[PDB]
Amino acid sequence: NELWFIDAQAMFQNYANLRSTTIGGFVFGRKARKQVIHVLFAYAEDLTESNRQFLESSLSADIELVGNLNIDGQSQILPGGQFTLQLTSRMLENRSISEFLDMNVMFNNEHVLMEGASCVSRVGYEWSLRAGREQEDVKSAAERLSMASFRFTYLNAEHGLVIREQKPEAAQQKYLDKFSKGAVPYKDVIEFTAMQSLTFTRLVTIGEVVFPAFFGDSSLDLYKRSREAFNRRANNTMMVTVNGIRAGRGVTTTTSATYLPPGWVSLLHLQLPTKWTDNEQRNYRIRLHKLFNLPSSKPVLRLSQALALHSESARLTNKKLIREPHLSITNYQPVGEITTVNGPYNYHHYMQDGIDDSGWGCAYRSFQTIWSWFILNGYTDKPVPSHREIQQAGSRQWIGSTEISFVLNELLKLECRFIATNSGAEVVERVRELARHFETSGTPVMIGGNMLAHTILGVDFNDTTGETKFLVLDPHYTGSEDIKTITSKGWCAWKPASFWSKDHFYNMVLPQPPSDA
Repeated sequence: NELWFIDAQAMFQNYANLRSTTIGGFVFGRKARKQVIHVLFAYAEDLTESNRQFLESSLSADIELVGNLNIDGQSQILPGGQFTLQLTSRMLENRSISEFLDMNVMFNNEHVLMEGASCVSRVGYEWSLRAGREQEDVKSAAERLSMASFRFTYLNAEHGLVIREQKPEAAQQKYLDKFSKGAVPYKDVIEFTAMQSLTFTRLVTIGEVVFPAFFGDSSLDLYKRSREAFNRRANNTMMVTVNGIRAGRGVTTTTSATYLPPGWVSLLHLQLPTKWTDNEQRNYRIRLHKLFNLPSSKPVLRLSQALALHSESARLTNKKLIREPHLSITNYQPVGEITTVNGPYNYHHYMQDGIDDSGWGCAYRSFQTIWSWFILNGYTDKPVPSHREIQQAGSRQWIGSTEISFVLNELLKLECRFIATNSGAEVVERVRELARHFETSGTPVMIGGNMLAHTILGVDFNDTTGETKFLVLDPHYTGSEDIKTITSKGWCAWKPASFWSKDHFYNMVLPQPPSDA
């Protein structure tokens, strides 16, 4: 008699993605608060203890194995956490929260939300592998590395924060509450410097180590997490390295990445084998998609998609740019059915790259936004172009929809779809296929106004009354890089159909993403 909580939709969707002999799986969660965070499905091959350990090392430090699952009573079971989910293929494919509750009395369905800040630090270490004994040393280095980690100290100087081992009595309660209060793991980041007391093949590993700061935990709680966080990254490096050795790809160096896969509410942490062949990497990405029940229709784990939480991390887009402003609209107004842009993007505008496009650049900026979406979504690694670079494809000319579609076609081998309009109030009679866009291609839309250019991020469509609103990101700059000046003013806000000039004709470019990544 104990209450566990789970997000059943999320679970069903994971089964969905794997599906995309029999099937079993592992259940990962926050053991103390009896809350399931990740349900990972696998075919019987992958229900190995080896893969269980790979999974756990890739999840956030507060999360561990809490149970496993049995589908239709006929799947392989690997003991084990402290319960087993009972599942049927009926239940799964129909997605019946209805049926799931009857088969699993101690569980409660719940729409589990993101929570907490991300603490991060760069950490490096060195590993020596005896010739021909690479495999068993890498394993052994790790074990002794995990006994060493209890002695590291993490320090933030701009706030006088120190995480370090401590007797329980020394614990400072609520230690980061100021920072972790209504925080979210994918962008509220407290950076630390990792330190230590000053008292064959050699391999060097350096990279991020990210652990959650939850509102209300004690400096002690923070310390146990940082340590587990660090140990999982080492084990992860160990495992990828061994794998490449056994595959005879040699001893490879790794890159540290952090992701927030679609749907996920806790981060995913991975050491990436980046000295493998491009092809060998793709195969790993595919393998990883299956292991973490990611969806196969699109990229999730490209280097380009990794969050850049640490300031010394290699990014492919400018750190100054804002990521997803439309996700700071707290004052929501749902008039009807909302279809929004699919992945992440950046906000480009006037007065940005040290340039001054006060009149002409409006469409360049929207082009740049559309571009940023393509890197932040794993479709290219090429950086967003400058005006001059777009031009090369005069100087200081305003442009519009037709060249945007063209520059995109030969800087990115990228095909568009077009939507053309006689009147500003004919945008609306086309909102059907514009919603259809966002639910599919899900790319930001450049709307070719008459004298002006805007980006469309989403619609607010009520098929009954017919009332229609539009989510508009306005390329004409007003702020410095202030979020309130963008959300309070109309620079990123929802707009009524009476926003488009009825006297004039409008063009719309609808970027199409490629079909394999």
